[PDB]
Amino acid sequence: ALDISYEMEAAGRFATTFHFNCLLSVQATCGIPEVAYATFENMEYGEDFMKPDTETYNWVIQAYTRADSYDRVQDV
Amino acid sequence: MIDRYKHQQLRIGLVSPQQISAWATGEVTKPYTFHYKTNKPEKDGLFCERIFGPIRIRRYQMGYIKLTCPVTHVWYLKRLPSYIANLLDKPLKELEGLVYCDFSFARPITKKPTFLRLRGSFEYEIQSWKYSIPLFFTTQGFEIFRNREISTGAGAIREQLADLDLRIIIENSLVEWKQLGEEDRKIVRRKDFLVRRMELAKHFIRTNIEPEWMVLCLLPVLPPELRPDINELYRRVIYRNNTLTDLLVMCQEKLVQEAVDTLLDNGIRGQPMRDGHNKVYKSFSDVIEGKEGRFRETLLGKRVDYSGRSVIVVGPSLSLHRCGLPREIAIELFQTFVIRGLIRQHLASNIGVAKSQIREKKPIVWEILQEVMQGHPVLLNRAPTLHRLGIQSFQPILVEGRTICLHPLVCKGFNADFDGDQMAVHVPLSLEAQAEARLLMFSHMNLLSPAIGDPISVPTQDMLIGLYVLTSGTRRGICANRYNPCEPFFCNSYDAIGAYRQKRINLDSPLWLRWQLDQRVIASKEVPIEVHYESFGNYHEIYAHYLIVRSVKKETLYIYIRTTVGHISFYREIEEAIQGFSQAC
Amino acid sequence: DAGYLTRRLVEVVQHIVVRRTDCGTIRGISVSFIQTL
RNA sequence: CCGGCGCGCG
DNA sequence: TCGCGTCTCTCTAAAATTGCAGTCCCGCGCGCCGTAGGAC
DNA sequence: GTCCTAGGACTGCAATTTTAGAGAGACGCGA
Ligand SMILES: [Mg+2]
Repeated sequence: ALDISYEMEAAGRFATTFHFNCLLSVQATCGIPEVAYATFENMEYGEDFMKPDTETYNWVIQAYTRADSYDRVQDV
Repeated sequence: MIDRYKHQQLRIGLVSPQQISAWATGEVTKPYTFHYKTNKPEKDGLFCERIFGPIRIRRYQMGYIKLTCPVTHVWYLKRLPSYIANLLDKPLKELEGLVYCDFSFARPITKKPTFLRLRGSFEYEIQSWKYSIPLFFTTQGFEIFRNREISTGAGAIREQLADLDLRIIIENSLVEWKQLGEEDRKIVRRKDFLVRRMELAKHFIRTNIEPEWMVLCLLPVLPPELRPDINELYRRVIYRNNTLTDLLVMCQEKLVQEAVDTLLDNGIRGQPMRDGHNKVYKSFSDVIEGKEGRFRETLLGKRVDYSGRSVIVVGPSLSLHRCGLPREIAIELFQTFVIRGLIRQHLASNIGVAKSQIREKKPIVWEILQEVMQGHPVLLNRAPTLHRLGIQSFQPILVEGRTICLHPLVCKGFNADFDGDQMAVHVPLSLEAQAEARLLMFSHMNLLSPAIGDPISVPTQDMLIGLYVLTSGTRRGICANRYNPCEPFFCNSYDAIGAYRQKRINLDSPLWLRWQLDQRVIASKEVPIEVHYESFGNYHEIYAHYLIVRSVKKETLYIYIRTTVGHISFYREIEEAIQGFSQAC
Repeated sequence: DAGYLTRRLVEVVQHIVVRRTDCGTIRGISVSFIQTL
């Protein structure tokens, strides 16, 4: 999915909130909140069509609350 | 745009004795370093070939020292505030006395039953505990249950840390903090200790760190190739540990602990222990910390290959993007490229023959050096690099002598003058580095200073005086004529400069120049001094610096500029520079 | 002293890099000299 | 191919 | 027959010094001197 | 000769060093 999204953006079609949410649906279960947070930071400080929605916030929150170690109450 | 995500991390952490063994697996048991006669690594010693590897792996293979008694880590006990003291919730004095003096701790462990009313840290030895209890309880069983009600040294500390219930610590600290709050200097400091204790206990729960690792059971041994002072401290640990196991007494237990503390961190116990020369030892903390330590000297700055140095001399004939390199520096820096150039055109059989040819200074070596230096930039750098313009990239050319030729207009950025200054030269090797140097660091794209945006390569001193004298106009008024007054006319600027060349006029002699462009002469916004109106229609308007002829019959308009050869020369120089650059592209 | 001052100055902001085109902020410092604007 | 001490240059 | 300031400590709340810890431009060149101590 | 041979200067900060605040158990004098 990441390779295809990179190729699609290379072809001239930029990723929107839909593709980013699709990517986040898998990153949120990796056990490392930093991957999902990097994707969220990419979305939040980007263009209008990449802006996060409720699903994006839910994915990042789920990634943070189900972390393997360290505390994440401040991040949430 | 999807960001090219890169998730790289590094984490420090307190190590476990099992991981120390995994590093070593390999235990150093003897304090011998090398054979006095055969100069061979002593077996089981600090340089043992079996433990560390054959005489690359000797730079990375670790060992360990099996301490008979556990020794506390100095960083976590003696550094202020003490982490062990805070986690155990006891004053530092009593812990230090337990570790350094002949003090025994009452009730060190809890998860096993006891039968005695011994609490606190009794400084004096218990008279009954010396004979009565051991003699009634014999020796084997008494020693079996000995280390459960009374203990001493770092072993008691490790036992206290191992059985600590962190969640109970957090709850007790929180409830005590609430009690203190619900009730003024150390009424707050006790609160601050409580807050510090729950935050310290919280971090242990979420990590894999164990608080008992703060007291060492094994001592990792640095690889030999990293210690070809530290070796002397390692012998002492073996010197006093091997003595201790021979006994198996309290004094030798303290001696081992002091050996480890000195090895780990000296200058922390007040008086730092010295060697036989009355010189303070250097510990691992000393070699990793400080301006001369590993972080600030070996990692933040490096010495590099393909670099040179020489004295700087001025070259006014150089271009703004060029520098002069000494022949020896150039042949040293570009040695591999000269070898490739020699081999490529079949003038060298192999690498050795090419190197021999270079060493003999053959006349054909310089042709290949000159060929390969074309298009390959270099980086110059003066010593006190105060801003980014302290290192710049130039196109090297071969100059005679032993000095580096530097452009005069780039000296201000380097803060360089030609009274003894020197510079370092670096050669970018890979294609990416060469592209970076050519497209980002050359002086012709770095004409502005990043601090505020002023130009940095502005003419200074001699050039400034030359321009000032050139553009200093005519002598005027009483400085031009002795008496109250009750000049050549040139068709074009070329005629005026030609007359100047033939010594017909001076540099500052006034002249009238026919102007065939728009009025573009900077002058005071003033009306004409005199208007000479003719009855035929033509009128002449005389200004301070030009004369304009107009007519009412026609639309003609003639302009004559009163100036000197210097102003014309400055204008022509800039105009010709622009036109030549435009034509050359 | 300046060398020590420069090291501390660079250290505190060494990690600041232009990484986004627009953070999306709406706040703005109010100004009422020319070289600043 | 390791560190100290002294003297210097920019 | 107790009651009263109170003798003699008594234990801790709250500043008041006070002894460490930390740090104190960059880059070059040259020379000298180590590596000691003691029963043979 | 020697061959193995074992003492600035400034800031920061927790740590004493009191100063103090109250204060009480047993009490010698006393109502
Ligand atoms: Mg100079």
